[PDB]
Amino acid sequence: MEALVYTFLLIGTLMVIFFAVFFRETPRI
Amino acid sequence: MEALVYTFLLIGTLMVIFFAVFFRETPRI
Amino acid sequence: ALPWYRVHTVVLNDPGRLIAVHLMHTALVAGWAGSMALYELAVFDPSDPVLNPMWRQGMFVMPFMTRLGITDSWGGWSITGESVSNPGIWSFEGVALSHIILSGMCFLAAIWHWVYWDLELFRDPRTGEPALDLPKIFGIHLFLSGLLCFGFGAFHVTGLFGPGIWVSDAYGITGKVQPVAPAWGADGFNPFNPGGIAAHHIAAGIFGIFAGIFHLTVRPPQRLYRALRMGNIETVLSSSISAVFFAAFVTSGTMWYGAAATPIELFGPTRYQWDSGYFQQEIERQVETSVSEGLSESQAWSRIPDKLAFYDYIGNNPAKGGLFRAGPMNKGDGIAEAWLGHPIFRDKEGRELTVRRMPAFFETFPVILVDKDGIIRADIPFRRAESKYSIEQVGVTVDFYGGKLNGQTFKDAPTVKKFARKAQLGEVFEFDRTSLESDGVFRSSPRGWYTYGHANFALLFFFGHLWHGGRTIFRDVFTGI
Amino acid sequence: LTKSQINELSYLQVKGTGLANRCAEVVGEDSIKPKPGAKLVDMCIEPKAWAVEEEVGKAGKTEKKFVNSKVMTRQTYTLDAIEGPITVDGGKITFSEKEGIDYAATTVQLPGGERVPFLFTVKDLVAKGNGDTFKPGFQMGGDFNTPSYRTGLFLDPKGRGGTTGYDMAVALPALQLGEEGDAELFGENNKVFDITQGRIEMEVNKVNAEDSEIGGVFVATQLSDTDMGSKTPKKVLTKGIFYAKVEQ
Amino acid sequence: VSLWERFCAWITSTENRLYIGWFGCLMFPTLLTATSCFIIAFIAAPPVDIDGIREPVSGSLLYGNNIISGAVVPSSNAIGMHFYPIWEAASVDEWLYNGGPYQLIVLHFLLGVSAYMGREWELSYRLGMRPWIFVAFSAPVAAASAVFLVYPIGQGSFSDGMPLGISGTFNFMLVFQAEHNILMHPFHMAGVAGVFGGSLFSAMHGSLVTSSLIRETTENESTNYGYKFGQEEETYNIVAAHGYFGRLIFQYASFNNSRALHFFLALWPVVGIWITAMGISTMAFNLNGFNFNQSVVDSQGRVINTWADILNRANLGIEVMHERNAHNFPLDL
Amino acid sequence: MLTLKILVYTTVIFFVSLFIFGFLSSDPSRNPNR
Amino acid sequence: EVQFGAYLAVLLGTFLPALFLVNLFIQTEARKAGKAGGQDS
Amino acid sequence: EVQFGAYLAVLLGTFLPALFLVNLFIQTEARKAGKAGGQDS
Amino acid sequence: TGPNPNKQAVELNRTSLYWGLLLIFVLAVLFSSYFFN
Amino acid sequence: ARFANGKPQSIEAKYIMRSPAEWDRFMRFMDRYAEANGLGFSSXXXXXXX
Amino acid sequence: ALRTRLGEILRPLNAEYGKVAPGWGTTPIMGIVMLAFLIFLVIILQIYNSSLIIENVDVDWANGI
Ligand code: CLA
Ligand SMILES: CCCCCCCCCCCCCCCC(=O)OC[C@H](COP(=O)(O)OC[C@@H](O)CO)OC(=O)CCCCCCCCCCCCCCC
Ligand SMILES: CC1=C(/C=C/C(C)=C/C=C/C(C)=C/C=C/C=C(C)/C=C/C=C(C)/C=C/C2=C(C)CCCC2(C)C)C(C)(C)CCC1
Ligand SMILES: [Fe+2]
Repeated sequence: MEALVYTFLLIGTLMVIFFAVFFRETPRI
Repeated sequence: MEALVYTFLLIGTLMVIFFAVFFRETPRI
Repeated sequence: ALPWYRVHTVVLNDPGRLIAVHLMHTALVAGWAGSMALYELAVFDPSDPVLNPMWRQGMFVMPFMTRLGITDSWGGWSITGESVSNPGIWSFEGVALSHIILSGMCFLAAIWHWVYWDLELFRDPRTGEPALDLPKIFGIHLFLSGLLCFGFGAFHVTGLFGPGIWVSDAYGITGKVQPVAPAWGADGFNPFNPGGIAAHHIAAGIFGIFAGIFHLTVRPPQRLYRALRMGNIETVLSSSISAVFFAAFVTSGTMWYGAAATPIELFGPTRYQWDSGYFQQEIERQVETSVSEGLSESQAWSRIPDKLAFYDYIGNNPAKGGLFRAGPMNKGDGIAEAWLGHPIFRDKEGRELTVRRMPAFFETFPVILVDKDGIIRADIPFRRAESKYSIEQVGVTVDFYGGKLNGQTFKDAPTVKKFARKAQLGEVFEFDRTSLESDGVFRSSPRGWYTYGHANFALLFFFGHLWHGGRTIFRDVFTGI
Repeated sequence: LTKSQINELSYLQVKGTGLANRCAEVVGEDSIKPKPGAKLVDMCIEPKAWAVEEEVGKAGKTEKKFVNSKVMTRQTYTLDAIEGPITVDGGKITFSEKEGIDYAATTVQLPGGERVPFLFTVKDLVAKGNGDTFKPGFQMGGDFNTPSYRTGLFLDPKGRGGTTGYDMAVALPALQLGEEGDAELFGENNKVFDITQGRIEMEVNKVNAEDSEIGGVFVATQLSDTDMGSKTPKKVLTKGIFYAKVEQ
Repeated sequence: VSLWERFCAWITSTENRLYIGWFGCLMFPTLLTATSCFIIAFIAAPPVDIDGIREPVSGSLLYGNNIISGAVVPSSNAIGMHFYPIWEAASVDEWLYNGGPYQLIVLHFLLGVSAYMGREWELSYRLGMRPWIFVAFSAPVAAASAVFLVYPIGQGSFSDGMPLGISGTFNFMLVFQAEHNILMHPFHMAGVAGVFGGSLFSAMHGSLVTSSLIRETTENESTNYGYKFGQEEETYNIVAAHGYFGRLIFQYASFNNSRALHFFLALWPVVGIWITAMGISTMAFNLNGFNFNQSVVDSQGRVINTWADILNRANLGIEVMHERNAHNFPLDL
Repeated sequence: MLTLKILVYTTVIFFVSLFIFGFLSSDPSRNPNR
Repeated sequence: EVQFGAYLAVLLGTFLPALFLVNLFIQTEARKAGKAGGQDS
Repeated sequence: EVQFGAYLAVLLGTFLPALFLVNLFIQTEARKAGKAGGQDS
Repeated sequence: TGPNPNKQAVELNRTSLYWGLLLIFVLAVLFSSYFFN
Repeated sequence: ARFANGKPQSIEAKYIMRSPAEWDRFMRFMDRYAEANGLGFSSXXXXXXX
Repeated sequence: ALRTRLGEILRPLNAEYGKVAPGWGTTPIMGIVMLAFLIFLVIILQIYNSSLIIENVDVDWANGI
């Protein structure tokens, strides 16, 4: 049953990575 | 072990009640 | 404006709100103490204080209560085995409830001090701005703490007007709370001499009282005032952190190595009891004297108390558990039932083979039998192909003395191997592996847990002191070069 | 106070006072020398102290010791109005209890919160005195049996009993419908009723001859209650005083 | 200026966050001790014998109960109506074995609610308003007294009072039905009518008032934000609400004097609850509801069952089972 | 347990006398209008 | 005895909505403070 | 097999700090929006 | 009593939010198995 | 318990100590109210005169 | 601001602030005391370490009871 927890944690980390690339603060000069 | 959960829930409800009496929005006219 | 790690700096120049925040912290600490005591009382089992002591059940707060004199409980039982009739308010439950009430009152006081922050007391008449005379506040608080230390030493330890402290035997068989007379000599600095505690507290009291009077009267010199920045509260913070991690290191060391303030019966045996064969040597000496006075070997071994034999077991070694093996020791082996008796290994020529006990480092150790001169005589072969020392080739027998198996002997091959493997690690005991679903793995003492937590906290607080002292010294530049 | 003093008091003066449990004292040590065929018309057995056999460690060693315990039931324990025929087989006084209020439900609480109910009874007693005349220094002794604390008509919280009630745990129907159904539960579904044994030792003290009354001190050890065979019973030790009047 | 005067003044002050008053001197300590004992007992009270047959019943959280099954078990049947304070027991353990905390909590709670009524009146007097809110609060107080004190008095034992818990409350209600036939009592009918009517009138009054609310807000802002505390004009249109109500049912049938409307709102549930508390009080002395058992008989004489006979059947089923071990004789007197 | 009875008997008479003498201290005069 | 999945259900259902509501209140107050000029930006 | 208390530890230690950080960010953005005049108050 | 002159605000960038979320999730990933044991 | 009892004083100590609380109250009340004999207001619940 | 009764009592304790003695004050006594404390600490440490053996002081478990 802990396989579900491990999978959830890994997918959540991947989603966080996804949001940090395509939804980042645009740096302006 | 669920006695701990029940006690925590009851004490948390009591604390919420405490904060709603002495930390309320003061109604002004 | 303020980054998340800098959020608590608003209370830097609001003497009033500081008090409120320190009071909130005090309330949290007291509430934790009370709630932890209540939980431990809920899960405690005061049935057998011989083979199921407090340290065996994972109690962390109970030893500190029992050290200072709290033994009775409202349930009618006593930690020293006896029964108590009508204990007073100062039982385990009374202490827990008192702490919870203190937490609540501190919470209310914190609220009041946060709301009424602008008190004229925290103002400087000369300038009109909030300010604290730190060299004078220090004198006041140090004088108070010296008075408290002297009172505790003279009245609550010497038993003049107090219960006393926990005092035990050299082997932790008969220990109880009693007043301790101070030792005003070189032996007062013996860490294992309980009179040293009373002597220290009385002398350090009479010393800190005079220090506090001095600080109340005498003003600082200008050179020190400018050098130490004795007008900035953060230098107080850094120095206090320094003292705190110094104290944490000292306490962790004294618990790991043992002292009069960390008795065996409360926190369990130390690591170094097992290395030097402390209890094993004591057991051998007692058996030798019982044989010398004239008695059968079986009855000589049957006079050894079960507590003494239980100390000589590797499951009670604090340096044996793991970091993530949670729970009490009973979760590791089960609740100890009874002593199985001391086995004696003999071979065909009637020698006395002894099983080499495993050291604390190893987790798997081979079963090896050696004679009185340390020469291999038998073992359990890993590869039984050309083994010349197997337990079957060299006939070896066991004869249990003084226990559940007292007077019994075994000549069979598999049973001798079973008992050799059992006796490879300390004495042999009977455990209940079903009450808590005990798995097959050891666990650590409250001694080890306290030492680990406090050593790590001290190591972190050294860094905290470094950072804060550096921030005090570089205050003007701490915004940009 | 003695029976001659309690008989002066009216019922209104006694109610509530709590002396209904107390046993009348006897004064004026003397010898009765009972006539054969006489019997004890009244007999009050009052326990003054209760203890339960328990295991406790003194200095690292555990041994069977009787630990004290406070009684939870208020003022019920005392027995009274026990009657029995005194006989002389070989010049020895034998009480032989026959009838009277001799059982008394009692609950006592051990240190640690343990509650031990037991039936304090003197049934089928057979005393064997150390002579004849009930005279200062006499001893009786004897053995007795203790009936079941709960009779057949008692029902468990789930509705199971011996003479009446469900034979199984109706709350759990999945335990049925399986070849070997409720078995682990057979130990609790089956209600057994067994009689125990108790040993009492009575020593006589000051004996009045004019009023034909005897008083003294007893020591009794009775087997505790077993919850219809669900739990192993405990051992209860009791000591106190007594009083009895012999009619000739 | 004396000390007594100064005190009396602080006590009757109307500028304290919570009004103390002279009734507060009875309400505060009593309610506080009642709630402290209740909280402790709900967590760690040992089992108590309630039927006085040496069969203790557990009601504490630490004894394998949950919030619903847990309760404060009433005192033992052996005590009956006798006063059982702490100091009359020989030990605190024995006091807990016979259910003393129930008596303590219930007596303190009753004194506290009476003092609460008094304090409501006292503040009404201090603020210069019309003094009849505590008359309205009398109905719950009367109900609580009937269920906690009057019924044990009539039955003759504190073991017959309502246990302080959920499942205990349900058990009390079921046993009351079995032994007394509460449903067929006209006062319980009046109480059900009062409670249903109170809910009906509350819902309808709220709907009528909120529906006719003067437009003083946008759509992206809570309608409640249109009203400002301390207004001088009505935020709702009585005319529109009365028009809707009259068109809904009938023209004659309708309230206009909003004062009469609010008086009726106060009157209905209060009189309902008073009548119900009187039902409980009357039935505490064994004046049960209607017994229409075997009332219908055919020509021959055989009995024809009605819906009341099935109620009697259910009552028999409950009755022969409640307190299974307590009874020794055929009648329940 | 006689001490506990003594302490409670005090608390009770304490608060009851507080009540009785608080309502005897010209309470009807205490009122918005004068 | 009891189900060991309830723990997660009870604790998550207590904490997550509570933190959601606390979040709503905190952001409302922060926006209100930002609207009015003062020491808070 | 595994400890049934970890579930609570892992899940609470994942969710509570995450919601705390999300709260901080949301209130920062709300204050920023409140400071600048516009449709948001 | 009064308006405290020491009350400041609190800020957190979105990059700080991403760093914090990543740290929390990675710590959970690292320690989950050890907690489960 | 059920021993009837004048009030519920069982020990002279209990009566002699339920005494000082009431007498303490009488004294604090007398502190304000002393040397009062007349001043009849003759009005509906006035008691205006102190 | 909000003079409280307590505040009135505790005012003299916080009255003087920033007062200081000029010219090294009593620093040499602080040096003496710090050095003697260092000597005491090394004495204690070496006794506990069994690196300093003194008559009548055996660093071992003893029978207080
Ligand atoms: C009336 C006050 C009071 C009393 C009597 C107690 C009593 C007790 N507390 Mg306690 N506590 C209190 C207030 C009090 N507490 C408050 C206010 C808090 C909140 C901060 C706590 C938080 C607390 C915790 C968290 C714990 C206790 C525990 C205990 C028990 C063991 C005490 C012990 O071992 O201390 C040991 C004390 C020390 C080791 C302090 C050492 C002092 C240091 C070394 C001072 C060094 C610096 C000093 C300034 C040097 C200069 C002076 C010198 C020159 C003379 C005992 C029943 C323990 C327990 O068993 O829980 C039930 C426990 O774990 N308490
Ligand atoms: C009772 C307990 C209740 C729960 C409380 C506990 C929750 C508290 C948790 C807060 C900690 C948050 C720290 C994040 C907040 C955060 O990081 O903010 C980043 C922050 C940005 O600093 P600035 O001053 O630029 O930011 C100011 C504002 O933007 C934010 O205040 O920098 C720091 O805080 C310095 C620390 C850098 C630390 C870098 C961490 C990244 C480590 C690597 C991550 C793993 C990579 C794995 C690769 C293998
Ligand atoms: C108000 C009031 C009251 C009440 C009170 C109360 C009820 C209290 C409680 C309290 C409490 C109940 C508290 C608690 C606390 C707790 C705590 C404070 C905890 C903490 C913890 C921590 C912090 C930990 C951490 C950690 C982790 C998690 C992991 C590992 C590591 C560590 C250990 C670090 C009274 C009535 C008295 C009076 C009046 C008023
Ligand atoms: Fe209205």
